[PDB]
Amino acid sequence: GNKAAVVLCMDVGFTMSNSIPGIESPFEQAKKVITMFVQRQVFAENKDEIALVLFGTDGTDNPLSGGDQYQNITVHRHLMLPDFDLLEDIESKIQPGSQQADFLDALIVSMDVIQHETIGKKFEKRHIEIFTDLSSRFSKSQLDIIIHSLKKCDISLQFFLPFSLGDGPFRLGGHGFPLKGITEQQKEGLEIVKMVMISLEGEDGLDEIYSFSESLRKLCVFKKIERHSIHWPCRLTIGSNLSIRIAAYKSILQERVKKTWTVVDAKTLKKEDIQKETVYCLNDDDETEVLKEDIIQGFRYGSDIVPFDEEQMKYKSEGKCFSVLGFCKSSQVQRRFFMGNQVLKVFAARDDEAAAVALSSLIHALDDLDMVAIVRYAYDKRANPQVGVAFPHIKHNYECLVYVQLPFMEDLRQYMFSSLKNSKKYAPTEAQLNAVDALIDSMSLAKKDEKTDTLEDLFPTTKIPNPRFQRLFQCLLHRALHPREPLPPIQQHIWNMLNPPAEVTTKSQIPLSKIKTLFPLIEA
Amino acid sequence: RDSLIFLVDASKAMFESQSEDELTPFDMSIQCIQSVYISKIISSDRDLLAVVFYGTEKDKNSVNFKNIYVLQELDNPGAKRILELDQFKGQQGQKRFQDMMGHGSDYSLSEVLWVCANLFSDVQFKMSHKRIMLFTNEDNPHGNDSAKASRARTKAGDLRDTGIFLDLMHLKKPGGFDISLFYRDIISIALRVHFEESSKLEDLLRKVRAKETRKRALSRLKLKLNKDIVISVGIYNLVQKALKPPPIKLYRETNEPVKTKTRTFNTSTGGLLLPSDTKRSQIYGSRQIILEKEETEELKRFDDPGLMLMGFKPLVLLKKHHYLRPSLFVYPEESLVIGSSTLFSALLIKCLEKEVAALCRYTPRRNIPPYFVALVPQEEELDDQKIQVTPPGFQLVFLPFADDKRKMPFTEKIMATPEQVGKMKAIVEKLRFTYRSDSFENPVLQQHFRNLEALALDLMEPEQAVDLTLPKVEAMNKRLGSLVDEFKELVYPPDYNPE
Repeated sequence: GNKAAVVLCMDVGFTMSNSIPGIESPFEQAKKVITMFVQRQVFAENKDEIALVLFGTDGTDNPLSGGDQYQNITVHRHLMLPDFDLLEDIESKIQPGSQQADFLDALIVSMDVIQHETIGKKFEKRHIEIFTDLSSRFSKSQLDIIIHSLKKCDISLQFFLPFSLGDGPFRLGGHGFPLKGITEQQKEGLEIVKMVMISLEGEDGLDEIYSFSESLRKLCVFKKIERHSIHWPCRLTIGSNLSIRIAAYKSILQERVKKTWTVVDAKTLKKEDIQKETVYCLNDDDETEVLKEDIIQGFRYGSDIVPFDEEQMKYKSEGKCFSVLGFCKSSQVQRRFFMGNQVLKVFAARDDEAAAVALSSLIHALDDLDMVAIVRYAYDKRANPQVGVAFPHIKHNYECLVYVQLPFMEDLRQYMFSSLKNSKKYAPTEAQLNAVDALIDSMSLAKKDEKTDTLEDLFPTTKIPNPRFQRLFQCLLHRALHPREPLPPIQQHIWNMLNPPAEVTTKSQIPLSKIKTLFPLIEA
Repeated sequence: RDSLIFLVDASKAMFESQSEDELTPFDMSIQCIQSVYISKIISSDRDLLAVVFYGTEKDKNSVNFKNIYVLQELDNPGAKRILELDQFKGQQGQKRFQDMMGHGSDYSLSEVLWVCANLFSDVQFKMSHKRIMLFTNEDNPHGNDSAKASRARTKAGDLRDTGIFLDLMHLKKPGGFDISLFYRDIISIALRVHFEESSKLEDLLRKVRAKETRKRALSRLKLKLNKDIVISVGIYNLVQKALKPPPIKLYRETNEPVKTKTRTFNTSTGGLLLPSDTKRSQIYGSRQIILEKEETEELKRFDDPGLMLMGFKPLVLLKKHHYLRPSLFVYPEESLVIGSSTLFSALLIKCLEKEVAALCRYTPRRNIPPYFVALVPQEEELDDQKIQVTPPGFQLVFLPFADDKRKMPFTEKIMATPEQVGKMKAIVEKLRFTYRSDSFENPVLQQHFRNLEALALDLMEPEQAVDLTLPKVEAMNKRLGSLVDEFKELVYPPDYNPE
């Protein structure tokens, strides 16, 4: 909520220069991921202090070089706010090495970086990564110290590897090496990795060991320093004697860019030399200037018109309120009738066990009875009241009321579309059934998992990060590093992470041909 | 534009409440037309709303036929027209109406339709639709003379022949209302099983609002299965926040529309700037980045503009609290691509039979970075009155991306003992009701528009709207009784501080 202190630890030993054709070398993948991280940590103008530590080099640069220990530990950039020096370094002047380094020594070095450099700096979170292929031998002695200072210096971790924890053209960042296509040293390293991750986080550790593809299509690199939401306190009241003291958070709040394209003169490249003049004249012909004193504040009404106690006759509300109207079956609060550019999750307030009991009772009663509250909601005294459905949502980890605003009668727009199923000019042919059914069975993005019962989704498109952000950040970076050259085309981990797994396309190739042969389309 | 003629029947029939609490069908008609007028003023739509009566004694029209009173010629709605129609609200409203408009006067539908055609004749604006929204609860108005029926039928055929639609919003007649007798072939059948006899206000009001508005494609796109197989659909947005329309500042003295230019010239020479003379800039720290406007609107092209199909994930995976922004509605526009409706019908049928969406990638227009949308199928819903309350087609859902979905803290999930859940089930069941989509109506819009209407006729104080969205707290407490006390002593300590 104030600052984070990240410490990237790239591996660049000779093993990661293993550039198998068709597959990105692990080194270039690490470059791609750290470009993603630092781009979105500089351009979004976050205040996170990154320190890059590069191991695998030929030289030595760290506070632990003494005693001829910690070779190939080059502290490329100590803890300071990230700038464009780093983003030029990441792809111009950072190159592989011929050594193979002890990444546990890299962890101990990074731990030293954070524990020392962050002495005069107040940080809320301390985070660390590693980008290793795990092809170096190492000694596990100091492991005892690692953990023995990790939790005691309050430092998280995250591990990145060229292979997952669970073939064909390796679409980087796509939606697919084999776990049996690795070496024994890699397996031993991975066992140590899993050991430390468990020792830090229980079973939740093995969700922290991401691939390099998989990290290009997730916000996993940011996952552990993301800004905490803001608790909106309020009171969910039924009647006037059932007041539940709750806190609501925003959940699905669409994300857009925070810098607008300032306009500046094409030659002197300044803004103040421009101004915008919006003066008032008669809009009809005979365009005469009309002064500000000649202009007053007026509303239309069908044909008639009104000018404009007056300023003070604004509507009034009864203050911040999260009260109920009345509960109704969850088969009548459809989803096509949601408004508002947000969603809220309503928890019972913190430090209120009784309030939690009450809201949990409310949630469970709603879920068992199969029906949802239709509450009224007003952000603060100066807000437009709105009625929205608050419907139950119980996770194994927490219970909450998901709020979504609902329409009014003067928002909807009842149209009348002619019937399709009842239509006669589009008679039901066997083509309908056979062709479209085959197509649908092909392109399914869900498969029943290894346990034949439960359903995994191949392509979880609520989990990709927004492509426009990395496109924009690539282009801004490129113009900050190549001022004389045009913008690049879109990268390939992007164009891949916005596409279905190739399995889908391959299986669907033939049904599509059937459709094109069978359903004649012709434009006018 | 679009002109519509509420062609009310003023005969004796409409004034005959069928011994019930409901309103006399003329009164439902007037409350309905007042509602349509106020509505068409809420949206700031400019369409034209005429009110006509037939079957009365007096007449105020163009050609002065018998018993045809054009109470308002084709013009935009305003405060005066709303108040004039309001004068016929309630029993006293019928009383006033039967004073300067005697009921029960013979007529001929041929002549009234000719009058309406002439109402359309005088105007000259390019109006896209012309519909006469006849209100009648008489199955065979010409049941006593064949010649009158023949001329009426020929006239209606002519009106449809000139591009005038002829609705029929029949009302609740005793013994039913068999449209087959006389009104079989008067209504422009663009099949289409007709509505039910409107019984009370709300049914008629919704049928009117569903027959007057016309679908406006929020855009027209191509849904693409591959490089080649492309169908052409229309994205209609069926719901959007109707904002309190913004003020127009007018010339102070004469109250005329005014202009608001955008003149952006140099602070040195004064010459207005061609867009080619300015580059788009952005600053980060002490560093600055400059690039041309075309290259700040083309660090975006991902797709052509349109829906391009990508998979069919079953509906169970499309969660309900993953809502990003209001959903749209995709329906085939078979005008462009001959045969698109057929394949769309096939896809909807067999997306329904298999409970499976269609996850696509949606780019509204050129130079926009796509979202991932999910076309969730949905099938028609001919309600108990034969309205269409859930039209056939692919609802289009916007799925967030991991930058959107925020991550919330949590404290240990505490759950209540099923005793408490049972008592809250009791409290829950004391407040049940049947929410229906068009139930509540905004406070701010209605309050502000009544404020306006008061200021549109120089009234002392405006009509404050009696709020609906408030909790009916007194009645609702009296409904629960002592249940709330039981719950409170169950869960909260004796010395709890909820404030």
